[PDB]
Amino acid sequence: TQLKRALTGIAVEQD
Amino acid sequence: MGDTRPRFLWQLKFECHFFNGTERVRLLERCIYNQEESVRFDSDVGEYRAVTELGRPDAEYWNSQKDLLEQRRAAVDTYCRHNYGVGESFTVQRRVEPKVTVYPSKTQPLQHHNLLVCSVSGFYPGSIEVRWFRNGQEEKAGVVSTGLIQNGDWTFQTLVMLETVPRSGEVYTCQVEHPSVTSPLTVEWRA
Amino acid sequence: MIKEEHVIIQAEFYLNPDQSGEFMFDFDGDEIFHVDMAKKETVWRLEEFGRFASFEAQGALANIAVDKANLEIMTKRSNYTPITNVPPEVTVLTNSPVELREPNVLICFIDKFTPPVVNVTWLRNGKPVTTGVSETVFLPREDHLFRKFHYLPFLPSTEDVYDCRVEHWGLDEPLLKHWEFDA
Repeated sequence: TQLKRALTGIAVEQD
Repeated sequence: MGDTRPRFLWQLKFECHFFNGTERVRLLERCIYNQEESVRFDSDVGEYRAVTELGRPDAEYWNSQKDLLEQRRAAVDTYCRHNYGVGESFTVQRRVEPKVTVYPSKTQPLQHHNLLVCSVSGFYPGSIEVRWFRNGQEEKAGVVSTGLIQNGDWTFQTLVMLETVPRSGEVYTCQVEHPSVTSPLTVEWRA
Repeated sequence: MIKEEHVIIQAEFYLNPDQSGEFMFDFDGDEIFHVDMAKKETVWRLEEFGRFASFEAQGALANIAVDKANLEIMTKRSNYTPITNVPPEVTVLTNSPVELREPNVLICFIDKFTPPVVNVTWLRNGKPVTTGVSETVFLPREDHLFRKFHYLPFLPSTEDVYDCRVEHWGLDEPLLKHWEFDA
């Protein structure tokens, strides 16, 4: 069986 | 080193806390800038929360994404419990029997032995109990331990010493209680 | 009765300007595996683990990519505030009780430091050791500092002396930690 990773999300950028 | 240029660190930690097996599961997603946690998702909370002001934008941005929120709420099942089921056999159920030795030693450079050492090494998990016996009778006085040492290679070690000046004929016994053996291990040293 | 609490941690980081990335899993303070970014492969802390489970290292690479981006974003958001160097404490220990002519491993445990960049050298009788040594990746801490293990196999003797030399930006000078077998 496969160990799953938690997916990383991108943070909010600047403007 | 002569590289004095500034360093910038970003850590991301996904903690799966399991209580009573899989009875209670808690997911903690932690974002850390340098040595400071800035934003976290706590499954007991159900949404992102700013830990420092530096992380307030992200918490606002990520909370606006309902797909992300639903997936993170379900991560206690799809991620934590899944990995628990995958790794239970060689982590939670890991049992390694300890090697136990007994030898006389000294507290300082000196011409008589003032210590009986019981070395218990190479075991897993860390929960363990050690008892000393003189001529088949437990000695609870003068027992000193080095504590639980985690070696970093999925093993533990500890020393348990009995402060005594052994006399000719006596038989000391170290007894080790550990979940890897159905009967506690006994090692004898004849003085 | 109730069973003890267990915690599995997916710990990853990215560091600039070193461009260093790391991805690992931890179970109750022990490493399950990490992902070697070079060769792009899953390195299990215990080889036997590979016969029970698997992990696609490609995803870890993807995660590290995202981390890199996020680091840069945060770097600008904090007005380019750098990390504060935290010097480590170093402890030299043995895998087991020492016996003459009985093979053993010297463990140099580097603890409670950040950033995760360190220079570790073994010194046998003052002379540096360059082969046969092993090391772990940077291991996570609850205070978000780091841990590290360095290993040196050796034959114990009363004549030889050992030192662990640890260099870190938080240290005023290289840190020497001594060890000897004396009777």
